[PDB]
Amino acid sequence: QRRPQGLPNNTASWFTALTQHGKEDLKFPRGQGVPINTNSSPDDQIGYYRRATRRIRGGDGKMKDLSPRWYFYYLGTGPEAGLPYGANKDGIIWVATEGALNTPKDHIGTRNPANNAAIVLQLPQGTTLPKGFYA
Repeated sequence: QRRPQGLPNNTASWFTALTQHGKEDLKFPRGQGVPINTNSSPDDQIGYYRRATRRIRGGDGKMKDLSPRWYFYYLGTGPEAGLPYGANKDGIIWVATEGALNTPKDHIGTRNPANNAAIVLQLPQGTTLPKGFYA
């Protein structure tokens, strides 16, 4: 009758991931890399990508890494919500559109996948990507 339910996951990226197909980490030149979000202000255009690598058990019973995925989070949100903009950390890269305000984006926050689908991550036409990334 009463089907169990856990605490909600409220911490997902609003956007789909950028999959790393090659050997190069994600990186963006200064001023590039913030995904398109038409429901945001110029003040809002700042955050980080965080690498996540999924592992699966192969046929041999041994663990294999899949292609790394890089997920975008607005500044002050997500798994590294505490970090100030530009805090270097392995697996983190920082991006900001010129004019963004260096303040946490609590008014955007993160996504509950049970309630909202991810937005396809789109970048402005002309954005530079490293080899191994496509958008």
